Amino acid sequence: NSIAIDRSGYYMATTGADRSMKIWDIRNFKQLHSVESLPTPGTNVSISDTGLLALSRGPHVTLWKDALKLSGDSKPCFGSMGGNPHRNTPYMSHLFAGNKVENLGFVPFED
Amino acid sequence: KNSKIFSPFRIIGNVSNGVPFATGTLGSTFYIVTCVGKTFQIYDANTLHLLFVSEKETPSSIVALSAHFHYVYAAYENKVGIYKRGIEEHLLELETDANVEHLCIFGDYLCASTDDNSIFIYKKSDPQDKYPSEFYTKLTVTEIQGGEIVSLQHLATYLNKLTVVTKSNVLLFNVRTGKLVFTSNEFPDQITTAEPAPVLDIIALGTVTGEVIMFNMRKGKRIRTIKIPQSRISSLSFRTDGSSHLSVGTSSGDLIFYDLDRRSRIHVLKNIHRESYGGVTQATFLNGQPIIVTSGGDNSLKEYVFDPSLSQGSGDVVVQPPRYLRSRGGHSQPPSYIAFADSQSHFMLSASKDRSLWSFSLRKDAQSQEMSQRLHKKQDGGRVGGSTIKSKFPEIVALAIENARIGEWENIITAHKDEKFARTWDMRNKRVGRWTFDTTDDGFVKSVAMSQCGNFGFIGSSNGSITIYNMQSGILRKKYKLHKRAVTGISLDGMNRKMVSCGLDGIVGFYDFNKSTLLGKLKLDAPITAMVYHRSSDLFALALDDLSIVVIDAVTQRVVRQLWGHSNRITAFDFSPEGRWIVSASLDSTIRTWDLPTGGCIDGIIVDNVATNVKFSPNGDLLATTHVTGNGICIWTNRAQFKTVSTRTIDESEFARMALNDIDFNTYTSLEQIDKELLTLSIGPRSKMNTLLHLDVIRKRSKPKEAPKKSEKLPFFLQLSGEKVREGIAHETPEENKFKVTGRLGFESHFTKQLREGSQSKDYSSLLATLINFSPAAVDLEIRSLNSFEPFDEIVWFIDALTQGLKSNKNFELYETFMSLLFKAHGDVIHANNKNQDIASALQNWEDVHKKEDRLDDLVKFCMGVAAFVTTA
Amino acid sequence: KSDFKFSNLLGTVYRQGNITFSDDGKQLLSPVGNRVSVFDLINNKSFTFEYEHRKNIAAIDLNKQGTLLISIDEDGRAILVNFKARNVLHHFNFKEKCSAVKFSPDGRLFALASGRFLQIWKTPDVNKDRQFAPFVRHRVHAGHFQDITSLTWSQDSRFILTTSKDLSAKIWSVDSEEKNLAATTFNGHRDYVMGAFFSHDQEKIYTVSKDGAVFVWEFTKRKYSWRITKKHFFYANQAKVKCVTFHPATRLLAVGFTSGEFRLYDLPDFTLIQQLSMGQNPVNTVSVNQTGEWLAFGSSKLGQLLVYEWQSESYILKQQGHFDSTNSLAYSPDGSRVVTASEDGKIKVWDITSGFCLATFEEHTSSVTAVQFAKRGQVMFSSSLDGTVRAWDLIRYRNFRTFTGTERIQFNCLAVDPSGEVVCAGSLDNFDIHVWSVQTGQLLDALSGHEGPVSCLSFSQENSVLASASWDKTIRIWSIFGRSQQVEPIEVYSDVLALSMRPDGKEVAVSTLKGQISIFNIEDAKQVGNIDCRKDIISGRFNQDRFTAKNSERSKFFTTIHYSFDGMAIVAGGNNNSICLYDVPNEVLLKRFIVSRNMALNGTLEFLNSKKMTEAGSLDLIDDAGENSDLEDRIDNSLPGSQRGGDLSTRKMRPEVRVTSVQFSPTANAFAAASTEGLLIYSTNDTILFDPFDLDVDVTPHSTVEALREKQFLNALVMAFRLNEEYLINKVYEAIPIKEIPLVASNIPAIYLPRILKFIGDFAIESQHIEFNLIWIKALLSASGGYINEHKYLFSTAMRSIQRFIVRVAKEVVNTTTDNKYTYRFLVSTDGSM
Amino acid sequence: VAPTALKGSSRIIGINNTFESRKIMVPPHRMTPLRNSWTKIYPPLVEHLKLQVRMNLKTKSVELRTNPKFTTDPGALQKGADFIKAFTLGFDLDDSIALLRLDDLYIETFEVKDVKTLTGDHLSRAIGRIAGKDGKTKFAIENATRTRIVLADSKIHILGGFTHIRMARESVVSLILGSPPGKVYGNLRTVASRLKERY
Repeated sequence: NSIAIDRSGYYMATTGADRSMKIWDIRNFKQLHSVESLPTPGTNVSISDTGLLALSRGPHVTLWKDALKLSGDSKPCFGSMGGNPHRNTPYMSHLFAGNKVENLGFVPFED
Repeated sequence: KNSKIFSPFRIIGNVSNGVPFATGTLGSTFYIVTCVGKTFQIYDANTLHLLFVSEKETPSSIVALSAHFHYVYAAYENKVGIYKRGIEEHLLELETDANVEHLCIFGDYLCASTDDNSIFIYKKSDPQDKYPSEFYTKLTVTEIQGGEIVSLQHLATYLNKLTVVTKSNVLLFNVRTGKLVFTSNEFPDQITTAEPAPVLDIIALGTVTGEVIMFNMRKGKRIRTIKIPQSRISSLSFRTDGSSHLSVGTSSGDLIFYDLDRRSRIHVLKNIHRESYGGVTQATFLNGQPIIVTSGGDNSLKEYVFDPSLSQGSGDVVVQPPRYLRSRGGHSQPPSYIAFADSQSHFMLSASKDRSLWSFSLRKDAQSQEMSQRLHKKQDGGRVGGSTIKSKFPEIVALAIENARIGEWENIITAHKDEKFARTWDMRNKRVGRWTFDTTDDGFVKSVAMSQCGNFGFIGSSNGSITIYNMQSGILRKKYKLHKRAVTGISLDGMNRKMVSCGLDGIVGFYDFNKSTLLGKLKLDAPITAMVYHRSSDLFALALDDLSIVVIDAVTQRVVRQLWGHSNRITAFDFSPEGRWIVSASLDSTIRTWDLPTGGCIDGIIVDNVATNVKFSPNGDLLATTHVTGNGICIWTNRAQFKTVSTRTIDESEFARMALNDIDFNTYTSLEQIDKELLTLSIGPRSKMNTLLHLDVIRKRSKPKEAPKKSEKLPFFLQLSGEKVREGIAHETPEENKFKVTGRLGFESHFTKQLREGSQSKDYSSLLATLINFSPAAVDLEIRSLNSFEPFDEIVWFIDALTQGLKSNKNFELYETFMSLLFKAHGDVIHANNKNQDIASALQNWEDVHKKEDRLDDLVKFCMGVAAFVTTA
Repeated sequence: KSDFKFSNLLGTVYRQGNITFSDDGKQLLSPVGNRVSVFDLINNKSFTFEYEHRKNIAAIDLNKQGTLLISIDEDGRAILVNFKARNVLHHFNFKEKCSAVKFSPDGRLFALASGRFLQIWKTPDVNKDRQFAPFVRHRVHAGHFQDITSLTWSQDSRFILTTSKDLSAKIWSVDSEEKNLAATTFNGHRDYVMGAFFSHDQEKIYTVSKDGAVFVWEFTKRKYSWRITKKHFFYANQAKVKCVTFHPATRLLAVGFTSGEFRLYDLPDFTLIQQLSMGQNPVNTVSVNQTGEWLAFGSSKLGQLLVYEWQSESYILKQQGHFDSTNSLAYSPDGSRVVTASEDGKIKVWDITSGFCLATFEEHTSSVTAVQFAKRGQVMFSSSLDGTVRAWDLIRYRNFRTFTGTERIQFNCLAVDPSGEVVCAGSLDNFDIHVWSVQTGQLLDALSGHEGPVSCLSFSQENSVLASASWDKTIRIWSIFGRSQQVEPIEVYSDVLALSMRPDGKEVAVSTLKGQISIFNIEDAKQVGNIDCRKDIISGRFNQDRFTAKNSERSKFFTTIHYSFDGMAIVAGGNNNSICLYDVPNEVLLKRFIVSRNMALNGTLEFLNSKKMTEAGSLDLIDDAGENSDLEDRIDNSLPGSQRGGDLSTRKMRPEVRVTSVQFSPTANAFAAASTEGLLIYSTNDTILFDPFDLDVDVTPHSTVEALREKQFLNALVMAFRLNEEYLINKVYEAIPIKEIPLVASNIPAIYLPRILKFIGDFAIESQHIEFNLIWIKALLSASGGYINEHKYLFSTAMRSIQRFIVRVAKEVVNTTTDNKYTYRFLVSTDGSM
Repeated sequence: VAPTALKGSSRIIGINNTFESRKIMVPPHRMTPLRNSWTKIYPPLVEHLKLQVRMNLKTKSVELRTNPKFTTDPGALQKGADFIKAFTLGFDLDDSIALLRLDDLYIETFEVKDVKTLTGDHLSRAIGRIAGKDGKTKFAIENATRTRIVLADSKIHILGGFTHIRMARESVVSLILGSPPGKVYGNLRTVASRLKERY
């Protein structure tokens, strides 16, 4: 469905219709993470200059911080089971109640 | 009281009867629940669009309404119903004869207050149950404890406390334990309203002498007092949009807004609702919004909105006054006249004693609108004469509408009470027209009619003159003077040729509108009160003074039917669209349906309230009636539109105590055969003969031009290998010996058994029955499969079977067809062995019968020869 | 008299949506644009419902009991209909694009595919009275991520299979207790899942995708789960699956591809039974009979409908309709059949009762503009813009002659001699009228005198003069037959658009551009009447119009008019949304008929919703073709300026509601109007109206029956007519014994003679009492043969109906009888040996 | 089973095939076809029908017996016996499997002498007329009527549905009795179509 690449050209995030999001290493072409089951297919993905990973699933918009890393603990998670520090829960979320998100774009030099 | 032709559908024009409405929230959205007599309606707060109505009418009028998320609680008599989406989910029946008064729901507790100062508590059986069902306990407040209960309120953050508010003072009950936690100090003035504030522990109390008290329940002391001398509080509500505003509604119809922080009055909205109907019965701020929804007993629901301040700073000081946002409404008093605006059942025109004319929509309530009374500037240029203070036009006694020229010029005429002219209106613009029609004889207008072309308007005066105006230019054209008393009816046929009139003198005038001549005059026994003309059938009925309806044919000017049975004055009546029924309402509280073809009362109803008006939809699907009480219009559905209705006369004596089948259902089924000697075709499609004769050629046409491609590896028995239905001749199973060509016993077809059985019994009636039933492919297959080898028994039997059929003279076209197929398939066999005695005798007997059926040819030839000659020369 | 109701729609058998067979399999329900048409194939009868959506129908279903029909348009607007009573029970707006609706095989529930949600509702009871909210929701399911393509019910009404554009198929349980039984999602398809079905045992689930793959799903060990045990592929080169249906009992899979060819497969083996092609256009819908024997396919582009009996490889039904093409219509002289001329260049003969095309003729290259029968009826003539007039022989269906001008003139109007010996055509570019001899085919002469294009022509049946009109603001009466050639011009205030000739031949009416119908006396050449029609006409605002409908003068006139055969009424239509029926002697509008209520047509609404208007303009005018998923839909083949004469893709503008032709039925009180959607036929057949004639108090249905019991048959019959009740006339008619028919027939009053003859003609055609009806006709003609002659035009339709009964059904019976007599004599008499 | 699952007459006619036991005798000319085809005959009988199967070499006959502890269908013995006879009469094995699989397939058996007492060359011509050159006439009858015919000298065995073999029987008899070839072929065209039609 969507492809996003970071500024450094080192990481790539891809979403598929199989409800899966995969983070890639496009210098060495090694898959880093595979979030196999998403609640719904992700329509868009974007990566900011700081490295925030943004995902949109219909009306939902979810952000993760430090997802683009080789470490296993950095894998995106939606919820920490019992407050496990290693699990990388979403950095921010927002719900557009009745709207389906069309596309995502980070404003270049603004938060 | 149950009709066999009509059933209630709903009530139009009602928004609220005055019971305080209930506001519920689903998510971000809001909805309002209003009471309409014995039913409630749910509106969408954002659009005021009707969403749901209660599925059934309650036995008694609803006294209270409370809504929480999807569920709505409606209290009536001693029972509390729980509704979801307008459908009852559970009915709570209290064990005392006292009627419920107030209703409070917090948490899993449902609190119902009866008129005897008894509070019943119900609780959820399960913590996750949607609504409370189980009866928990009963708390009764005695006169020493406090006065009559004014309302039940629950304050937030209170565990299992119910704040009972009485006229004397406020009481705090613990529902879980059923004990009085606290009693407030007595108040000098009678409390009338209570409302929990958005602040903690504080409830706003409104007294009978214009005092609003911010009572603090925790401290048990007064916090503030607003004074509104010479006013009675009916509603209270706080603003939750971050501005400390308080709205006070009064029985005088005024809504005051205070600023609690500033101790000042923001504004007052004067006469938003009529005092005579209870003023402002309910006024509630929408949670977290600047919108306030107001209601009253005048059948109206309004919304007002606070605009943002116009000052960039000090916005709290510069407060914009509230602005009207949207509203819905209807008549404040029962409608006096109703009519159908169009051929479809979309719109209705209604007029009421409140001096307003409304256009009501059956299809959607939001489309209902009030017809404007703003006047058009006079064409002459002089100033129109009227009082500067604007008032509504008087009550409308009569109305007449046409749609032949809608959008071109005025298409409605109305007659007013004690007024010497008729006003015109325009349906397309929804505004009063620019013409006014005067009687010109110093008499009041009693009758209005319009021609079907929409070019003429007829006005009947109380002094007996009929004036005729043109609707486009409003110029008087003709004036007829025959009646000496009031003209109570005028009508003109569809062709605009013959005009009819009736009056209180009892004469019926027949005029020629084209030539302006008096065709005839008919005098009836009693004064005539009303007229309805049916243009398709040229019949009109007259409601006479002697409690009769007299149906007259305009073409021949003679009474054709006269209807008796009403015990009092006939208020209204109407023709069914097909011209076959008359439904009339009378002052004896009965609606009777009369069948003109037989001239008898086929149905009767007993209405609680006398029906003033009766009107059929031009489609015939709906019947509209208005009653002496109630601001709405009762819509009934015509069950005759989905099933036949018996025209057997209704029992008169039985009806008073409450206060040939083919002819009865207006149908006739043709006989199978009128007479044995008469030739009769088969009862079926006439193409069956042609299909049987030409089966092959029809089928060669049917085949596709190119052969379908198919797989080489195909099951040989695919057609038989079907998981299980097919009833074809192929799918026949044998029913339970030496070999026989036709069929060995136990393995022969059904058809061959019947043929052999018939030959022995000397009767092929059973076989002829199955031949007629056989499909064309099956018939050809059986005849082709007949035994064609000596001694030729089956062919002889088949000829004998067909010969017997021809004797019956029924289904003869098929027996001729079967014989033709026999010659087609076995003609060579018959030709080769024509000398055989068995075949010859069977053939000869067939000829003797077949020779008789040549009379049909003689009839057929004669009719063409004469019919061709008659039509040509 | 003027009580006409919409009866059926000819010319179109399928427009879009899904066609459903009846449970009995004996009726086919086909959406025809804005309405639903029901064809009874065994009885050879058809009818179209009167109710009407505001947009085209998208999905329909009929419950197994056959009592309730639900139809849904493209906006989600639904109408529930009582099938037996043909009345509307309720209107429901589902506020979304409902792709499919299906009744449960029990009938208690029906399901809806509305976007990505599956809605299950409770079926209202047909016996119950109408109420405000008849439907009761049962559940809403939201598991799919994109729109649901279709849904399927299990045979036990316990499970539902839904297929979506998510490349997925999903199963639901109707009962919440059984949710664990079926909560599975089926993945693995590359394209949209077009259909998912259960096997008869319900242990095998088949899914089909648009790419052309069929997956077999089974509950098996790898502990048990649904798995794809087998995968089959349609190796269609580029065609994509367009529709699929499965019959569990016969294990038949019918798949329709976008290339226009369909295949029948046997599952789970995947054996190809048959492969056929209905054309080059996609197969939009496919349906199966309950028995599994008949397969119905429909193609939207050409409006084809096809029922295929795959067992015998025969066509039960094979029809193609017209949209926006019919230019003209003509009734057969007996009224049995109606012919149409279309812009395709094809002439089609339609059976009124059946609703199907009997024959098609494709000789003409260009649009056929007019068609007309000879007085005899055996022969037909048609003119076309290709420059030719062609004569057709219906006995042998040969174009036995073709007439052509010397200078290559397009012909727009036509007229035929009542003797059938001279044919005249007019044109919009020549200003002359060409005349040919039918026997020779030679151009007899070219009539001149018009200063403008000839708009219309008509021969008078008796005096045989020719009346022509033109945009020259004049009418000319030509006495072509006779030793002397005379022309009588009559001036008119404005351009003449249509012309009709009285059956008497003594007057001619013309519709002008001012919106007037003026009647002239031919012999005296003076006006005798005038009808003003501009106010009556309903003209709607087009979406592209920048001016109001009131100020619009696009079509406030009538382009076609026809008389009733009695001579007392005119039916008129034009490029507008009204068919107006006027009464000539009184010059009044008897009734007006709205042609269409379809917002898909352009001229329907006088006022347009201001919400659609924006700063850009109307939202409707924005072209959303690029949204369409298939390349064929996106392609734009429109020529920049075309108005007519091409396929709908060429125009780029919405179809506009208009009536091209109108005529009265020669044999019945009905008229047919060629319009954009099809041939609307309005008839008075129902006759629920109570229209008594000369009643008195003593006349009653009870008194009528009493008269029969007393054997006063003449008094009983006359009293029945005065009531004018069909059931009472029928009851009296069949109770009169044969011996006393001639006595009654001689004594019937002359006033009621037209009524009895009308009843016989309608009754006899479909009745079984052939001999009884012929006896009555013989008695009536013999007794009152002279009276019918003196008034030919009062009895014309009644007489024609009687002749139809005597010729079309009575003759066919004796013809089959008489050949048996001769076949008999030959077999017995001759010598059969060796 | 899936979670969505729903909650002794002899077919052969003209010959008497009849803890229960059935015995069928195999003629010598079917011994070798039985041997090379036996590997496909016992599986369906012992697995699907749950019968006990055996051939007796001493009597050259095949024995079927119902096993009450395993057999469940009361009719299985008769269906298995009717299967075995069809192979015995001369039908191909896959043609014989249809009897086990279907429940409405019946074998019609009769002799030429039953139709007419033909002898010498008259009998031989009758068998020729039924068979035709290269078996064309027999091929046509089987295809039109959707049946399977085995023409063993003067003995004819017709397998198919009831109405189907009823039509094949008439066609064969007309060929025996000498009806013109054209009338038979034309009738074969009609019965072919008329059988497959719904109406």
